[PDB]
Amino acid sequence: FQPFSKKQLKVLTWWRKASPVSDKDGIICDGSIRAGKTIVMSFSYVMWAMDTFNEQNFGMAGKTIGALRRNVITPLKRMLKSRGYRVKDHRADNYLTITFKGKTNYFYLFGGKDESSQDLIQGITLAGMFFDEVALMPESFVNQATARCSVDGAKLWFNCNPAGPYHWFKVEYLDKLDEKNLLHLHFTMDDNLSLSKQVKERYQRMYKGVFYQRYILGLWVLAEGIIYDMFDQDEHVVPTVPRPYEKYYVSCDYGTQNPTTFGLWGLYNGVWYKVKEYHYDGRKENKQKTDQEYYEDLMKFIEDIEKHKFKGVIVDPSAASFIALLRQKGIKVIKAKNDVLDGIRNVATALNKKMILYNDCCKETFREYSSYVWDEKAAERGEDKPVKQNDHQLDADRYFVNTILFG
Ligand SMILES: [Cl-]
Ligand SMILES: [Cl-]
Repeated sequence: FQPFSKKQLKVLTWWRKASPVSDKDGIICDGSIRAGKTIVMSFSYVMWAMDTFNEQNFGMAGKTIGALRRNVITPLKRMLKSRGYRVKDHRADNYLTITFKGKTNYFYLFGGKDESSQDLIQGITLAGMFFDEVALMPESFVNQATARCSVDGAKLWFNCNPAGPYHWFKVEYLDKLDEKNLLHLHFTMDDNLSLSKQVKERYQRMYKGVFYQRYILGLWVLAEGIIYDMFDQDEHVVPTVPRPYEKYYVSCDYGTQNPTTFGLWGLYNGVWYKVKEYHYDGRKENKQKTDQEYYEDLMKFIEDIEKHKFKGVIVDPSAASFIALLRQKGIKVIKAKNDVLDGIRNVATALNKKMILYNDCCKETFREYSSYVWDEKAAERGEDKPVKQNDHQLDADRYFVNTILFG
């Protein structure tokens, strides 16, 4: 059947006249991943909007519009259409026209990426606003978007996973629930009735440490100390011996004034192996290399592998000139998105499931693993980010894991 839990049904009904909490100005759902909160939240938003207004404008925001469409709008579309709603997607325009029982409203899509994101939601007048991944958004974009919700009866809807305790959304919204007159429902995987006791426990084994506390337990816990505290040389390091690899990639972090790194990654029996590393530090050497010199080193680095098994070079986005040279030379290139927090989370998960393993010649990588830490002072201000020192192999690994194994 795939039935809804008690907590999911509250998301669907809170706003109705029969509900005790219908006068609340909005809702916040936070907590764990895979909790079946995102799709009910979005469905309930459209349902509430279509039932309460006609010919109004409504907002929907993600970290980017692309992500919003992937995470919410596409599954929301399919689900809306199956229960008698109709949808038109004005692609470039970035809004939807939704129709139900002779009523029509307009749903505008936004991205809340940076301090300029606030400038794109100044004109429009709104009867509601929905934020997916609000803990990934700037406070300024959310202050504006909420200020554009001027129509009488307007409600605010927030969906997120936890960040740190000092994060603005925890401090200004979740700790001020009665002040803002919002409802709050906290989800864990127990609220998702379609997951067995086995599958829930499998998801539990994908996370340890801070990311386990946030994405499984749903706790707003501070990031502190070693980032990859699940990395373990008893489990993640293997001998440097030949294996019959079926597929290869190279991942690259670029530096002229910082080190440049290559990692050769090789697939064997379901696991991607870091076969070796290249580590050129121009500062230590007292000699900087050019794009051409690094191209030459990269050709040496991949000499002894069959060209039909090499699937390309994953490159740090800022190395645009280097990418042009590689394409000019016939080398396939994939630009890494460089989504930092999601990449770090995904590297951690790759280690926990042993999706990756390292040859013991990757000695520079291992030195970075032992030193790569969270920015302590930033975390205590609400900003989760690494201290960007001795992370040149680790950034390349992240590009590889995040581009090929996730995404
Ligand atoms: Cl969800
Ligand atoms: Cl979030």
